[PDB]
Amino acid sequence: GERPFSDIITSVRYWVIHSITIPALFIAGWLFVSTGLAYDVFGTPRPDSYYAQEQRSIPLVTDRFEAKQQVETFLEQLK
Amino acid sequence: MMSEGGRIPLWIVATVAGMGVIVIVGLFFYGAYAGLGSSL
Amino acid sequence: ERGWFDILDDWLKRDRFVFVGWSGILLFPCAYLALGGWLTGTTFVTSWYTHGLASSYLEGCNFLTVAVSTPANSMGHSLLLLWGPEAQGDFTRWCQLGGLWTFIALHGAFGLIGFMLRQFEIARLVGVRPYNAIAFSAPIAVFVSVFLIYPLGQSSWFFAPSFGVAAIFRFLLFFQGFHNWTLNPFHMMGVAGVLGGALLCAIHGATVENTLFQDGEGASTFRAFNPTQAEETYSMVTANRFWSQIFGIAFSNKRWLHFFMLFVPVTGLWMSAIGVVGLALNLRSYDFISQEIRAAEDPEFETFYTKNLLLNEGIRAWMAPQDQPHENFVFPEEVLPRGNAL
Amino acid sequence: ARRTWLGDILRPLNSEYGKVAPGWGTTPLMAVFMGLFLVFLLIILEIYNSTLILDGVNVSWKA
Amino acid sequence: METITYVFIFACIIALFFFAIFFREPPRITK
Amino acid sequence: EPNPNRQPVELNRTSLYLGLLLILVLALLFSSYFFN
Amino acid sequence: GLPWYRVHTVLINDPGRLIAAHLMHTALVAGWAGSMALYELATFDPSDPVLNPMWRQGMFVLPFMARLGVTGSWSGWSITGETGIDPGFWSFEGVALAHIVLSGLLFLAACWHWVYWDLELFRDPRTGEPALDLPKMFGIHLFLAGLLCFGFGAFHLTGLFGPGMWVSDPYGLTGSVQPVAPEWGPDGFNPYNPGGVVAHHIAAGIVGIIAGLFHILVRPPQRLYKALRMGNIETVLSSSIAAVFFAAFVVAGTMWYGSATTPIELFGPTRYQWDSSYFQQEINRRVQASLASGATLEEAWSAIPEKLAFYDYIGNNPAKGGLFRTGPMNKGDGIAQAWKGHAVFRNKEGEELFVRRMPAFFESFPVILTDKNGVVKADIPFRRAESKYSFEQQGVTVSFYGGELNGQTFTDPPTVKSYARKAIFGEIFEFDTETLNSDGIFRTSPRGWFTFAHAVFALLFFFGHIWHGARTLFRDVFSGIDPSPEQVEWGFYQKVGDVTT
Amino acid sequence: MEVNQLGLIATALFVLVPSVFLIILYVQTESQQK
Amino acid sequence: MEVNQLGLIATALFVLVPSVFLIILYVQTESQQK
Amino acid sequence: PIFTVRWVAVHTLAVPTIFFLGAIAAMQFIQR
Amino acid sequence: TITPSLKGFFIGLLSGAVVLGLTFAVLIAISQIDKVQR
Amino acid sequence: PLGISGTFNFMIVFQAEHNILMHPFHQLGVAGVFGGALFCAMHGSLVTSSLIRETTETESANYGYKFGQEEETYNIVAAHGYFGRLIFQYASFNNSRSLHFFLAAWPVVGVWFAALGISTMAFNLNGFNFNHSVIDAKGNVINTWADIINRANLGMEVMHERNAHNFPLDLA
Ligand code: CLA
Ligand code: CLA
Ligand code: CLA
Ligand code: CLA
Ligand code: CLA
Ligand SMILES: CC1=C(/C=C/C(C)=C/C=C/C(C)=C/C=C/C=C(C)/C=C/C=C(C)/C=C/C2=C(C)CCCC2(C)C)C(C)(C)CCC1
Ligand SMILES: CC1=C(/C=C/C(C)=C/C=C/C(C)=C/C=C/C=C(C)/C=C/C=C(C)/C=C/C2=C(C)CCCC2(C)C)C(C)(C)CCC1
Ligand SMILES: CC1=C(/C=C/C(C)=C/C=C/C(C)=C/C=C/C=C(C)/C=C/C=C(C)/C=C/C2=C(C)CCCC2(C)C)C(C)(C)CCC1
Ligand SMILES: CCCCCCCS[C@@H]1O[C@H](CO)[C@@H](O)[C@H](O)[C@H]1O
Ligand SMILES: [Ca+2]
Ligand SMILES: [Cl-]
Ligand SMILES: [Cl-]
Ligand SMILES: [Fe+2]
Ligand SMILES: [Mg+2]
Repeated sequence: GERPFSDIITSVRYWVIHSITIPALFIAGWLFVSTGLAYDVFGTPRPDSYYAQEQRSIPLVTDRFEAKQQVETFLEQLK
Repeated sequence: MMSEGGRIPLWIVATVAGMGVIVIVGLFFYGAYAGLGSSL
Repeated sequence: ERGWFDILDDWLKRDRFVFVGWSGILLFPCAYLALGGWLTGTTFVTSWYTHGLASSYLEGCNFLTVAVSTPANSMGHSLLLLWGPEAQGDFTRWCQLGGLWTFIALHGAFGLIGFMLRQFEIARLVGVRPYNAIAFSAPIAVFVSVFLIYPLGQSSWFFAPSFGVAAIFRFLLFFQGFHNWTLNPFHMMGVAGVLGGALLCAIHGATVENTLFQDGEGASTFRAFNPTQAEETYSMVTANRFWSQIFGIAFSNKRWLHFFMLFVPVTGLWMSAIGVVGLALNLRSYDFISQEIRAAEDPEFETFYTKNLLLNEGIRAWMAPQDQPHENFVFPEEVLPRGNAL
Repeated sequence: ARRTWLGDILRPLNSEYGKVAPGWGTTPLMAVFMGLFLVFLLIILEIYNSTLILDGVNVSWKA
Repeated sequence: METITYVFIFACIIALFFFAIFFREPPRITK
Repeated sequence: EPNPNRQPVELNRTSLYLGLLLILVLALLFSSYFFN
Repeated sequence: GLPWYRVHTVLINDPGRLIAAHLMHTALVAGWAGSMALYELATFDPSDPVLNPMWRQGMFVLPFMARLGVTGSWSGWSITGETGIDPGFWSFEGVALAHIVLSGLLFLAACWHWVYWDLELFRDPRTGEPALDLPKMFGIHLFLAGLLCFGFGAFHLTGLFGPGMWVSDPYGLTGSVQPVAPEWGPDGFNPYNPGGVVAHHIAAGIVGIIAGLFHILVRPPQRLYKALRMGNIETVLSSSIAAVFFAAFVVAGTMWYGSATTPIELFGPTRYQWDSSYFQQEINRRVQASLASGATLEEAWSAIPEKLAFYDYIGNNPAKGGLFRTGPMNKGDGIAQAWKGHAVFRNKEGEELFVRRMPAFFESFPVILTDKNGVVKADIPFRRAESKYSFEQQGVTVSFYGGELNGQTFTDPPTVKSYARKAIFGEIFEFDTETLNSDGIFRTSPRGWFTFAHAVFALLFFFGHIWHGARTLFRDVFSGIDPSPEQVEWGFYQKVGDVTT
Repeated sequence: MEVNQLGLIATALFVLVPSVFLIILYVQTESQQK
Repeated sequence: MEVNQLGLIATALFVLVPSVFLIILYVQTESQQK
Repeated sequence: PIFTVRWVAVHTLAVPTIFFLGAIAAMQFIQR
Repeated sequence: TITPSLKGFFIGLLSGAVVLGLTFAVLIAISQIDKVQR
Repeated sequence: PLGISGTFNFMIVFQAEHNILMHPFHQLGVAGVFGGALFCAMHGSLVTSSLIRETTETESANYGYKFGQEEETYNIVAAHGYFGRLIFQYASFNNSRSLHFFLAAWPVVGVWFAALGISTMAFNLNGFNFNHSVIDAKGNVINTWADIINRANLGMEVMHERNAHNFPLDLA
């Protein structure tokens, strides 16, 4: 019932739309990482946030129900 | 801007798209050797 | 005059490019969330707080090393729902705790249910017998036993496979070292069915392609076939004679041939699932008792079986401290099993 | 076919093969019971799982 | 006893191969 | 008077050979574990 | 003719012979239960519920008899260790005999139904064709099921007319069959609360009676009758198999995790009790409380019941077995005889050291001793040339408190090391390894075997559900597809499989 | 080798019982009016 | 009782081998044209 | 506007894909 | 008492009901607009 | 070795010595044999799904095909109609020759690559090595799943042929 992708993607209308939305989405994803927002949304350490300066033991979660607080505490221990 | 198919030949779309892929994947490989993940 | 249910039914079952169906109501969201959860976690999400591991492109991993990792052992078999008592609605904390693991496992399970319902729904609509759905029971048995039953028998989800290339390879090696899984006859039947299935796939496709009738003038022979033709496109009689003379036996019945193609790999996967259900309980084929009694009494008696357990013992001692961080293992240099020099 | 004393007594219980209520009948009510059943199963699972923790419900051998 | 058992089973399998090949149900074109 | 639900049963020669192959190969696989 | 895998299909349209096959199945199952119990009674040693309970002996049916109140033998003993009891008829032997007799009556009933298959009851009065009114059968059976469920909860489990059920303290030390009152608050849904089992049966039973009455009195909607093919008995097979694989998964789960219906004196301890050091904690609690009340170390440990120490031992953990290591747990480590007492390890300085215990995952495990802060103080080296922590270098000794070896101290390093190897397994026992020619290799308990068989069967029963569901929903195409090319090809129909579009 | 003393009976019956089931079925198929 | 360990398998096959011989012959007789 | 099932399907996949590829591209320039 | 995890449970249930309710309302609405003539 | 446990010995030592799991040709091998098995089951179920009715309920459908008959025994159009809707139309084969070619090519190519994996690891060009590839701002190694693989491989390495090595490197 609908048009073949090969018609749609060889049309000017398609390229006019997508020459703008493709770069736009690409640049939004670039900035998501380049501004560091990706770190904070997901809670992923930056290269300087795996360990506090002197320690070498990993912040493993050890308590099911205050795992949330344990992580909060580990995060404060990075000064 | 017509919806008519065939105006931008399929062979050129496929060439340009494929070149785009080679570029993005090549950048990924370059990153295997620089910055994070590079072992250095 | 027509009821809303019938009107919804019509719309669900319209012939469109992507068939939807009632099954689609379950399949599409769950399959989308499982796949999207995997892409998201492997791109952005760490395993530092659950495993002490980097596991995302963002941290520097590559396609082979990224994973969505299982939660910490301390989480037990918690559903780890976003709104649950561990994460308590906090999306960031949820990711750090391993909530994307159960997200992906559970949505992936409901999505597999939807896909098999889809196989049924389409078969009923088009009017074919639903063997394809029946064949899909094997992937389902493998998924459920490995991703759900297995960790449910163990201490926690931590010991389920993590979703990633290298993480899965780690899972293989864990099963060798701790379960001696290669010794298990249920695994061996699984092996036979997968390798047997790949054998049949290859040999059948090659036999058809080399007993084709000449139905065109082209040297490239694909054009000389029509979907609607009444006639078989290759000779069953010549193929039967060839294999009878080469291998001693041959198929003569096309329906049996195709049923057997379903049977072999489907049965193999089902048998492997059974063994993994045993491993959930540590009910391994780890040892042969007669071997161990003889070897204990006779220090000159050696087999490939005893040689493999020495490798397993190496694997457990060398991998366990980093692989099971919640145990806090410290194995002094002097206690590590090692052969000479190495 | 063989009639028997007990068979005669039981006859009415096997006499309405194929009989239906028109259209959807009590399907809507059934749906509601099914939904409540699903919610009950979710509750007992989450209690066993310690995803739902209730006052005075210590899910342990020990109280 | 175990060795006998394994060799017995193996021997039966080879015997089966012989019957399956030389005493098969012969393929016949319904003709 | 006879039960009209009765039916003949069959096992053709190829199925005998397939079956005996299954049984003997499963015995060849499992016997080691039985002896242990 | 019929292929071998379809021979039983001859029953589909023959209600009387289907009943005969069901009767024969039932005779076989009941014969199994009677046979199994007699074999267990012929092999069971009732003389030590402390260190040789049923779950150490490979008993599978005996705990199910005990769970519901059969605790006594005609020969005078009870499973709690009593002498001089009169269990009446319902001893373990009476239960076995009753199942054997049932089996025989069922068998005779099967024969009768097989021969006299052509009952007028099995025919549709109107059409004279064999007919079963499945929707109404469902109401009748559900109602009977409800009555029996209700009665089971309200009379048997309460003790109101019946013996009650097995209950125990949280450490499985003092188990016995007791009347249990229903629990009607939210703790009724706690799996470890036995009053919830009682309230379940009362409440779910009343609900089965009500719904069975419904299903007796109200016909299925035409829409559901058609969609679920309620004239096709194979529809019932399909959904019944689903219900059963659901139940089978549930019982595997509560067997593995533990519940009030899977008590540890009947099935053995769970693997999670080892994982969480559940018994070690309670042992250390008691010992600490004795020391605080003024006990010597000897007295504190001597007050620990042998049965409590024995739970805190890995050879009783059901996650330490093997699929082909067959038989009773006693066949591996041996028949437990006596607690040796609690081993305390100390180095030359007199500091107390603790042997790192084996996690269930490991078939073998090194010997490593740490101080109370987790710092490694001694071990048994593999390579010796660079050993720093040897028992010999560190002057490790062991002293026992409580049990056989109370008050003894060993200093000979091979001896101290042998006890340290035992300590990785938890508390240390003396075993008889001769009586059964025990081979020293751990086996699982009935807890482990039950879980395994039921998880496996549940999974296989998923296939059976899918298979019979398909056969029900595609009955028309079971022999193949129609000998309309426009219904499978694209473009022709607006809505798939509908020619009216 | 100190093998399990029931391994021989288990293997023999494992082989014999299903094989005999198939032989019974095959021979009574052959003897049917062809 | 210290019985001969081969007693069981000797007894089992003594029963099974000729019983199955007879069953095979009986069933294919029944399946012959009425 | 008139959307189709196919169009929705296409964009649920395509749109995040591009966004993610932009993210991953940027990550190739992170130094520790 | 309504513990934190029981409130969490209710949040989970409402969430699921909303997702399902919205999904079905949307699908019913669409099917009623966009109908198969016969 | 020519034996079942000896084969497993070979595989484990090979992992220790070549990290074959991390080698893309062994990865292609796996794709070939898992894919072979998937497509075997797929094709079998599709053809079986669409057999033309030629038999009664009490007979095996296999009796609906006679050795050497001219007509196809199943409806490939119907098979295609199902599979094309299962995925989308063009994901499905309706040229049986293209189909059977694919069935041949997929496992055969994959398994060629498996063979070439072993045959090139034979000259010690080994699996990918990301051991300590991820390092933090200070220089601390942040382990990945590769490093956990490496700890299992070490165990195999140090234990194999426990009496055979006198010098520190296993160089063959
Ligand atoms: C068919 C579609 C579908 C299905 C089957 C699932 C299933 C699941 N989801 Mg996913 N989800 C979906 C679509 C789906 N989701 C969509 C479209 C989104 C984006 C909006 C999500 C986003 C999402 C998140 C963020 C999470 C889940 C999670 C879950 C899991 C727990 C869900 C739960 O407890 O619901 C409980 C709710 C119900 C069972 C609905 C009950 C409906 C009943 C029958 C009616 C009751 C209504 C009642 C009268 C009103 C409420 C009472 C009041 C007191 C509030 C389960 C695997 C969780 C998980 O994976 O954690 C690991 C999780 O964190 N989902
Ligand atoms: C006050 C009234 C009352 C009370 C106190 C109880 C108390 C109980 N009921 Mg009963 N019940 C009642 C009324 C009551 N019930 C009524 C009116 C009905 C309707 C007839 C029921 C129907 C019912 C069912 C159907 C079940 C209970 C169960 C229980 C127990 C829950 C604790 C447990 O061990 O769950 C353990 C069970 C669960 C936590 C449910 C697991 C649900 C699974 C996960 C669904 C998915 C299954 C799928 C096949 C899994 C495949 C994937 C997997 C392999 C990974 C407990 C004895 C459960 C029980 O029997 O436990 C032994 C149970 O299954 N009840
Ligand atoms: C639910 C089923 C069940 C369970 C959980 C148990 C549990 C137990 N029994 Mg009981 N038993 C059962 C049913 C069960 N039994 C039945 C039906 C019988 C009659 C045969 C017995 C007769 C029996 C005796 C005579 C004895 C026990 C004993 C035991 C204990 C040791 C069990 C053991 O060693 O297993 C070992 C289990 C295995 C080695 C697993 C076998 C796996 C099979 C062989 C796999 C076959 C695969 C298949 C062929 C593949 C086909 C592939 C094809 C489809 C392609 C344990 C408490 C022992 C005990 O200690 O008693 C006091 C004991 O002496 N049992
Ligand atoms: C209550 C459960 C139940 C019942 C009543 C049935 C009944 C039926 N099945 Mg279904 N089925 C089930 C569960 C069940 N099945 C399960 C769990 C599975 C997956 C394993 C299947 C998979 C299945 C398939 C694939 C097929 C059937 C077929 C049939 C029909 C013919 C059966 C026959 O002649 O076998 C005759 C069987 C033999 C002569 C020998 C079987 C020997 C087995 C493999 C090993 C021995 C088992 C042992 C003796 C018993 C212990 C059982 C216990 C542990 C549970 C019949 C209506 C067939 C069909 O649809 O016909 C039209 C068919 O093709 N079944
Ligand atoms: C792969 C999974 C699978 C598949 C493909 C089928 C397929 C089939 N089923 Mg079976 N079934 C299943 C599993 C499955 N079933 C399970 C697990 C159960 C529970 C024991 C059943 C119970 C069952 C019955 C009782 C019947 C069927 C029937 C059928 C047939 C008709 C379609 C149907 O009713 O679907 C049923 C629909 C589903 C399986 C989809 C369920 C989706 C749920 C509601 C999502 C729940 C989300 C959850 C609340 C999220 C929270 C998660 C929590 C862990 C946090 C068909 C053969 C019928 C039949 O045979 O007709 C002839 C029939 O009577 N099914
Ligand atoms: C189409 C297509 C596609 C794509 C493709 C592509 C993307 C391609 C590309 C291509 C390309 C892109 C090409 C290029 C080429 C080039 C060339 C070939 C060049 C040459 C040059 C030279 C030779 C030079 C030389 C020199 C010297 C030597 C010195 C100095 C000077 C000079 C520089 C001159 C695909 C597959 C998707 C699909 C199908 C179709
Ligand atoms: C989780 C979650 C969610 C969801 C999400 C999602 C849904 C997402 C999606 C996402 C996505 C959807 C993404 C995508 C991505 C993609 C990518 C990243 C791609 C890449 C690719 C590439 C790179 C390519 C490659 C290749 C291949 C594959 C083969 C051929 C060759 C080449 C090389 C080209 C929600 C919110 C509900 C909630 C919470 C959680
Ligand atoms: C007639 C009569 C009588 C008698 C009765 C009797 C004496 C009975 C007995 C009965 C019995 C005495 C029975 C038994 C049964 C058994 C069974 C039925 C078994 C089965 C088994 C099975 C099925 C198994 C399987 C298996 C195996 C073998 C291996 C492993 C795996 C499984 C578990 C699967 C009287 C005088 C009372 C009166 C009336 C008449
Ligand atoms: C999507 C949930 C499935 C539940 C099926 C219920 C459809 S029942 C509903 O009932 C009305 C009154 O009887 C009818 O008029 C109407 O046509 C029908 O759609
Ligand atoms: Ca001995
Ligand atoms: Cl070696
Ligand atoms: Cl050397
Ligand atoms: Fe084919
Ligand atoms: Mg980089």
